[PDB]
Amino acid sequence: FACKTANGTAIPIGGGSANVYVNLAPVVNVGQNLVVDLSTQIFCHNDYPETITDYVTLQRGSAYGGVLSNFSGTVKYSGSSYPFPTTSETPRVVYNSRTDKPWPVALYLTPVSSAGGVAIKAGSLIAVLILRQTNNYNSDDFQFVWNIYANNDVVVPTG
Ligand SMILES: N#Cc1ccc(-c2ccc(O[C@H]3O[C@H](CO)[C@@H](O)[C@H](O)[C@@H]3O)c(Cl)c2)cc1
Repeated sequence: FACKTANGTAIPIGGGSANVYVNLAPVVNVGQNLVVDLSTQIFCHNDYPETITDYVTLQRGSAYGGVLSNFSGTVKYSGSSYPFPTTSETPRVVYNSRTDKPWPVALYLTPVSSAGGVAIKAGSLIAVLILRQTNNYNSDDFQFVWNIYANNDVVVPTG
């Protein structure tokens, strides 16, 4: 089991870390969601699906910078939504193919009532998402740590 990103980096068997750079909607209003879709950013596969089934959770999701300061919301993982920053580990998604499969994670971030102006700065760390991989074969339990950076400023209008 290993993963790759839309910015051309990787995390091998056994886990590790990578950086992910996301384009964000430049304007988000109070009462609306900024969507951060990681399913177009992070992809993984099973290295021996003939025998082994891989299990993958979102173990932890943490907010940073302008997201921590200026937003609240949820994370959608494989069709169900949970609070973000996270408060527990999600259920598992199965990986059972050598073909790349997206990691089905998206953040839905809504501005806090006091937010206004540049609420997320270009280049800044916005989140750290930990993917936990186990399997039905051995005792492997590996963390794939995804450091999520904004490529651009996000503004919350004062109207
Ligand atoms: N014959 C034969 C043969 C026996 C074992 C393996 C083999 C290949 C990869 C293996 O392990 C890697 O891939 C697994 C599947 O994604 C993951 O569950 C593991 O955590 C690890 O990343 C492990 Cl155990 C075993 C490949 C071929």
